[PDB]
This record gives sequence, structure tokens and C-alpha cells, in this order.
Amino acid sequence: GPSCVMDDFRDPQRWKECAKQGKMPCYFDLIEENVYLTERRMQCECTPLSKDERAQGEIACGEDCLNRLLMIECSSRCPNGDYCSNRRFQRKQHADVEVILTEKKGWGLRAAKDLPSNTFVLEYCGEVLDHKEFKARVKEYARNKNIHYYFMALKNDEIIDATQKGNCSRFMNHSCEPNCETQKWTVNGQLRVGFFTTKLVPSGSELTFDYQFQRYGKEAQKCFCGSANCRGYLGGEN
Ligand SMILES: CC(=O)N1CCN([C@@H]2CCC[C@@H](NC(=O)c3cc4c(F)ccc(C)c4[nH]3)C2)CC1
Ligand SMILES: C[S@@+](CC[C@H](N)C(=O)[O-])C[C@H]1O[C@@H](n2cnc3c(N)ncnc32)[C@H](O)[C@@H]1O
Ligand SMILES: [Zn+2]
Ligand SMILES: [Zn+2]
Ligand SMILES: [Zn+2]
Repeated sequence: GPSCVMDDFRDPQRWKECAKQGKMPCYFDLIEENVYLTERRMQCECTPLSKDERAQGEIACGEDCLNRLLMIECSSRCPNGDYCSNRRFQRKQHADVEVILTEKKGWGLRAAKDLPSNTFVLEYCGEVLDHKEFKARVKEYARNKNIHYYFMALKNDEIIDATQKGNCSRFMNHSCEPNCETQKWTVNGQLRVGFFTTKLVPSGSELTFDYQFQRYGKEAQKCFCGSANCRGYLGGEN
């Protein structure tokens, strides 16, 4: 299969014509941050790491950071300042991942390196919709006869749509037996969704998560994850 690194998405011209030669997926607007179609705090208690503790390689805002435990990211005002390891989303500290053609699912994501268990992969970025905007879009995509859908539930009246605008996170595929999960994190009072490994993911391996978004309409998409325990279709029951 053809592959490409995440830096290949930064050059729209070379991208567009790579796409014409089918060596890259179709063009979409690349964004670093969620874009609201309609516009709508305090620090952790981690004891600053001494320069020596930092040298030894001790982790700043690690497993015991009060902010991390609550899936809240520290700000510029964290007592560990620049050394805070709990600003992954804001600092784009994404895993090393490539975009690959799969036999039947379209494009996908794979580890370029071994990925430890419980590792941040990518934020799922896109246009944030309310229910009304969501229902407009479902109808628009249905009428265009789109195959690939990019909806991700954020919360009540907030659905992320990475159809037109998003990042490489939009290439991660469903599996019934996944190696990743979603986590909803608080970043500057705003909620965001990121992919995280659930196990050690060998280099070259396809990255996958259990997509549980509630099915609408009559005909559901067939699942080609190939797990022995495949549910056979994409989306949650209803
Ligand atoms: C053709 C047609 O009209 N259909 C009716 C609508 N259904 C689904 C229902 C559930 C919402 C929507 N799926 C996604 O947005 C979606 C899938 C998916 C995935 F499999 C992996 C990862 C991500 C981020 C994913 N998002 C449309 C598809 C069939
Ligand atoms: C968010 S997109 C994932 C990226 C997509 N493969 C692409 O090339 O743009 C989700 C879509 O990918 C396909 N897909 C994802 N997981 C799949 C699976 N397990 N089996 C079959 N198709 C899958 C479906 O068309 C689905 O609507
Ligand atoms: Zn902390
Ligand atoms: Zn911190
Ligand atoms: Zn499956």
C-alpha cells in the first residue's frame, strides 16, 4: 500500500497532485484546533522537579498530577512550567504515525515505531456542530452519497465533524478488537477528544478504536476489522 508521513499534509499543492496520483488521500482543510460553527482553571499540586530530578529523567506532572487524574491539561502557569508533561494536546505531542491505504476500509493509521500502552496518539480535531447543525450535515452527506463519515460525539449538543476540516486523526479506523480508545480531556475550559493506546502497539501495526456512535438510518456500514468477535457493522446499536 502507499503510505505518507504527517508532514506531507502541510504542503497543499504537492498533496493535491499526490492525491490525483492516489499516493495521498483526497484533500481536506488541515486544522490544529476545533472550529465552532457557532461560538458559545486553577493549577495542580505537583512539587516542582529540581534540575537534577529532571536530568535523571523524572516525569513532571506524571501519574499522580491532580490535573492529569481528572483528564484536565495544565496551562502555561503549571508549577512545572515548560517541563509539564500534561500539556500533550496543546503541545501537539502526537505519537509517530503514518497514513496507509487498507485493502477495503480506505485510508488508515499505523505505528511508525512501537507505541507504549496508554500513549497519546492524536487529537480528533474538526468543525464542532450543535444537534441542529449536525442534522443539516447528516442530510447534506446522505444526499452527496458519501461513504466515509467523520462524526465523533464530544458532548450534549457538540458533535465533531472532520469531513471538510480536521487532521490525520480522521484516518483512524474502527475495530471490534481495538488497540486504542478515545478520552475526553479539558483544555482551556473546552472539551476535546484524543486517541490513546490501550496496549503495546508494534511498529507497522494499524491503529484502531471501538467507534460506539449511535447508528441513524436503515443500512449500516459493514465492518472489515477481521476480529473473530466482529459485530459485522460500524456504530452503536440503535
Ligand atoms: C451511508 C449512510 O447514510 N449511513 C447512515 C449513517 N451511518 C453512520 C451512523 C453513525 C454516524 C456516522 N458515522 C460516522 O460518522 C463514523 C464512522 C466511523 C468509524 F467507523 C470510525 C471512526 C470514525 C471517527 C467514524 N465516524 C454515519 C453510516 C451509513
Ligand atoms: C473517520 S473515517 C476513517 C478514515 C477512512 N478510512 C478514510 O479513508 O477516510 C470512517 C470511515 O472509514 C471506513 N471504516 C472505518 N473503520 C472501518 C471498518 N472497521 N471496516 C470498514 N470500513 C471502515 C468507513 O467508510 C467509515 O465511514
Ligand atoms: Zn501537575
Ligand atoms: Zn503540569
Ligand atoms: Zn469488526
